[PDB]
Amino acid sequence: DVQLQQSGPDLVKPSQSLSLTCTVTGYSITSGYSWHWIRQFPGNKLEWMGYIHYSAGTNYNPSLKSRISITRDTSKNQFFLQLNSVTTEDTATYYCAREEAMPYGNQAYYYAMDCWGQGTTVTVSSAKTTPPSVYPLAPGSAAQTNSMVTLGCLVKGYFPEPVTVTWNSGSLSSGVHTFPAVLQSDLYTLSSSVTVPSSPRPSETVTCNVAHPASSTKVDKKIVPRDC
Amino acid sequence: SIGPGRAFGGG
Amino acid sequence: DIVLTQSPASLAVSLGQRATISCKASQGVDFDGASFMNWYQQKPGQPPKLLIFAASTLESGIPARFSGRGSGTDFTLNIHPVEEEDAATYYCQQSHEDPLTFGAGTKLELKRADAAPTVSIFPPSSEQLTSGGASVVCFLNNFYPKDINVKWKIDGSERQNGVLNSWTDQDSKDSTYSMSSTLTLTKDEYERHNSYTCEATHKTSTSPIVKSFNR
Repeated sequence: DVQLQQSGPDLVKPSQSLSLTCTVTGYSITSGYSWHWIRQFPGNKLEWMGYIHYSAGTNYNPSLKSRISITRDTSKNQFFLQLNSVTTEDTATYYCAREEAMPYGNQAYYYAMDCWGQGTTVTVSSAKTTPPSVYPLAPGSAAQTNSMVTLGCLVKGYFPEPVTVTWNSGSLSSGVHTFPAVLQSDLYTLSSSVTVPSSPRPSETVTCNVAHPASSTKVDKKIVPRDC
Repeated sequence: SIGPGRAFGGG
Repeated sequence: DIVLTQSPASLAVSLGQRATISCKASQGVDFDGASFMNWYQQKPGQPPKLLIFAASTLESGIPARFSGRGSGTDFTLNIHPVEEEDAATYYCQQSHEDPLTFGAGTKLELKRADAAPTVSIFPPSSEQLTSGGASVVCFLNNFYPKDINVKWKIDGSERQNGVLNSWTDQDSKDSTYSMSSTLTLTKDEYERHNSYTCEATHKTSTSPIVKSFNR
């Protein structure tokens, strides 16, 4: 079936160009009506950027004006987005979507953007890429109680976003809380919590998997008991 | 059947 | 440009209840007896999903508890009965003309019974300490409503220097909220005090909820 996928830089320095690629799988770019580029600013506010018609013709949002350019490559089945003279107010999540004929009513049609990509985060900043420091959060108490027990991971001092944190490779899915990152001095700090039965830990092992693709960092911290 | 304001139509 | 104005920005509804979000275009979006108004739903960490197009037509795979009506400039989306997996943001989008414009969106937060937090406090890792820093963190998980007040106290005195609080969206499971508060001090500043208290104030308790530890 049909699938759209964005790719491109996580970080771009101001005044530079931004090039994004949307790879379409299981459908031909010549088979659709139009192919869009839409972006979402932090705050969830959406802004449509432009599109390329199956006839290769285009239309762009006037606000973007002369900075945007959308092209394609029929042989590789990809359509591109180029944005010139970027600034910090261009930091957002970009999505490429397909507009297609939706057969509705008594044998008629209506065009809607029905299939979107996962989206790719793009941060425009001077700031240098920085790897995160992961710290285990073991309970300071002598486990003296019962019921459940809460453990956590502190991931700090990294740039840019995002960071992928998971537990026991994905085994631990329930009772997991990943708190949104919060910027402070060009550096992010985030934390994930996991509440598990007193039975498993420390008998069984709990591990938090942090992955920061921008720095290509992959770290595993085993939450081990505190003491001396 | 596309909107009146759309730069490109469908047929 | 056609400005789509959605009301309200957010609304709380109990499951079973009826939720109705409105969307208003600054100009009529009709043509050949067809309203060029669509609706998308977006859950956190995901792309907008199409729900209804042409004002009232549902997409494939979308349950009939979703309805949409209107014409001209006024349109509304209706959910009944509101299920647990409906918590998300809903945007209306007009295809009447180019440029295509969206609405600001409406956050649908689910209503449930009050729930007190499960507070957990954590001293800094010895691993972080060697690097000369110290982050004492405090988790406040699974509470309802999201209204909560977090205060830190070093040796009885308040402390706001160095604190960073973060909030998770509503959980699509139990419909609760969670929050982490991190106090970051230098290795030295940390060693210059004893009692570290993470004190919370929630609608579910007359007195403050408190977790603490001493060095």
